[PDB]
Amino acid sequence: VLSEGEWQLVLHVWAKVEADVAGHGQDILIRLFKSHPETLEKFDRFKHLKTEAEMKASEDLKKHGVTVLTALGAILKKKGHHEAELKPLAQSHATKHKIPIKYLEFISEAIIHVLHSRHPGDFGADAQGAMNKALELFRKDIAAKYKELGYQG
Ligand code: HEM
Repeated sequence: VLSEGEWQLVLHVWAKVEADVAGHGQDILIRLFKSHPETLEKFDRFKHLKTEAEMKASEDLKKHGVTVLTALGAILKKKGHHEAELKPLAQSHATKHKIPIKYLEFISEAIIHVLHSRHPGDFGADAQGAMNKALELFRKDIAAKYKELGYQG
């Protein structure tokens, strides 16, 4: 469970992200795909992209980055009271998109890295640890739903 002070660190940096949701979403998905190419293969929508320049030029990838970060921002702003938001996300990601929990760890690392690059003054070690806790809580709660449905592994 995050403390109130931890949540404030998380949402303080997240308010900075929302100034350029689309740029963040591009950086995050590109980092994910580059660092963990098995993740790109899960997207029929994106798997034609073979270079970082092609990824950066894709408007559809930029659009999806906004979809992803909007859903995550809505979860973070619930400060842990996010059951209604995780149900459908866990259901689609386990049963339709077939995304292992480990890949959620990978995108969590990408999010932390890009927040660090873009917001160093609001993403010192305290805020990095708090965002890591928030993303762990996200993964923990999604993993419990995957387990329910027979997909935790
Ligand atoms: C912070 C973590 C994530 C969030 C908040 C998120 C959010 C979303 C949302 C809101 C959608 C559209 C609605 C839906 O299908 O549920 C979506 C679609 C999808 N997501 Fe995620 N996602 C996350 C992580 C991942 C990861 C790590 C992968 C793959 C490695 C992935 C793969 C997909 C795929 C394949 C789709 C469908 C894309 C399409 O063809 O339109 N997601 N995601």
